[PDB]
Amino acid sequence: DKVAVGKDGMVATAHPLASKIGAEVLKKGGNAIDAAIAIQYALNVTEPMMSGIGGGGFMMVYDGETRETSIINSRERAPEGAKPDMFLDEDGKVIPFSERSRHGNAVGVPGTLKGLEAAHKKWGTKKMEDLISPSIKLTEEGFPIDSVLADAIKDHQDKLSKTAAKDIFLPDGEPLKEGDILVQKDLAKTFKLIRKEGSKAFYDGEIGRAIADVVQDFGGSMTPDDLSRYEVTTDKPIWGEYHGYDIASMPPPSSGGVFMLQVLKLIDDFHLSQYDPKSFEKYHLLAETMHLSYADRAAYAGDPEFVDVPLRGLLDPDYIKERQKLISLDSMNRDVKEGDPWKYEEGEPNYEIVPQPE
Amino acid sequence: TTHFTVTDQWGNVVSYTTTIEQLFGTGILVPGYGLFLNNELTDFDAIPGGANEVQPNKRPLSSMTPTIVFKDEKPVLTVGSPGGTTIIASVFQTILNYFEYGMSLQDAIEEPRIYTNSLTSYRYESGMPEDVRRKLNDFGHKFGSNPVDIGNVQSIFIDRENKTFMGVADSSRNGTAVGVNN
Ligand SMILES: [Ca+2]
Repeated sequence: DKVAVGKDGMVATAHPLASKIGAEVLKKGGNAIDAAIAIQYALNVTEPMMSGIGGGGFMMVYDGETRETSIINSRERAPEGAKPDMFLDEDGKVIPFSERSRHGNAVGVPGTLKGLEAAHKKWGTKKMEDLISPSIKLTEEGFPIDSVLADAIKDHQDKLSKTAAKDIFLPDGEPLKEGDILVQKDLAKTFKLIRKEGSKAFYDGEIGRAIADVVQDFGGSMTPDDLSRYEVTTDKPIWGEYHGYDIASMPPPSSGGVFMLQVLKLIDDFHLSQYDPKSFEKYHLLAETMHLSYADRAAYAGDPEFVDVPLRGLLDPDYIKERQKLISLDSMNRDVKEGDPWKYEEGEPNYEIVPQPE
Repeated sequence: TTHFTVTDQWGNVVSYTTTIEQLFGTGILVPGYGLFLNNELTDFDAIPGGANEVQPNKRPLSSMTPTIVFKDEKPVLTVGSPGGTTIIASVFQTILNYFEYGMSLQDAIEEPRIYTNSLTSYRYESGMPEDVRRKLNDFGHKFGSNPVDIGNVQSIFIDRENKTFMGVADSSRNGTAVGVNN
């Protein structure tokens, strides 16, 4: 169902089979981290277009024993051979999105699997073989695909037709339909290897060499050395306050936490519950606010290992009032440049502000 | 991208957003190994020089927003969503609807969302009234005339008054919430 209640645990995921797998882990006395690991594996099989061991993520965990909130950050990294201008052609023109998004230069070193291992080292109570095994079975023996996956195959058939996906997802040249069984024998083999050997098979082993080789085949520069260099990181949340509640969200290298917080701070003083949820006034004020926050994001957000993000200035109450001068029901604001949050910081940016085509 | 969340009997709370960038990422499947490879690096700016330029070993800017809301030091609500740059919009609108409008968690999630990152880029969900949309356009906005689904919020509410959890999955995919009673 879409809504559930429970006394002793709760799972909510985008695929019924993954939700059942994670609930079973909890029913058998695993903890929420054990369940989350099992769910990631399950979604990699059943919702393969959306996530898995070929990507990365941000796993926020509140630890009920220590009372600390931390984030396992498995975001991908550019390989060493990546270059600032790799998405431009030799005349400086931006390579079209459809093209550059299919090319090997787009592939970051994957983190998800190392993320699951870091979460298991810190919090796990069930062995990793138990947590991966239900997904080995879904991969090896198959499952009936849902509508979202059937639609995705159809909509991405051209992309898939160019790669080793095609024999699995487009058999005999036709997308699998809703309810057809999807069998993923190679993915099963990979999960068995990880079950046997751990992530070394991926980051310093046979899977890794095949990743590097296919990245290079598709024009990218990733090497096995790129793979063996990778490790996840652990981040503290960015915190804010709203409506009497404390909100923990994702810091840089996401824009999400800070800009979600900034939107809430910008709109809070307009007391939007005075307007119907489907009113002109709510939608206008939201649109005006988003234009401001997205403009600050374009200017000031990037990986904080490299660039200085003005987190304090972006959320300073004075800076919020500066931006709010531009948010009104009286008129449409067309002055949508970034503001100057560095007025409310000790330092300055260590980069330029560079317009990007839409 | 996908967002999921878990709570257990010991007070641990997980809110996890995870991705390969586009649907199927690059589309490249690792030969012999069955896994799709991300296109994450296109989240970097294509024209270098800025905060989010490409560099070796750098992480491309994300918009993923796994969140936990707390009251008096304890978790009360998890929120997160897929959608790239729209994630900020999904998460903030869910939080506004639940806390400022006082909606149920499910109504807060299902309320039509809007997104706009510039004067020339707008999205809205079905249920935004048509007249209101057109009036906003008259005023200077640039909503199209077709709706699109925005995001996919899974959330758990931690009901400390009743010692229970409430999970919700968004209608925009076939997600489910499953409780556990030991
Ligand atoms: Ca919706």
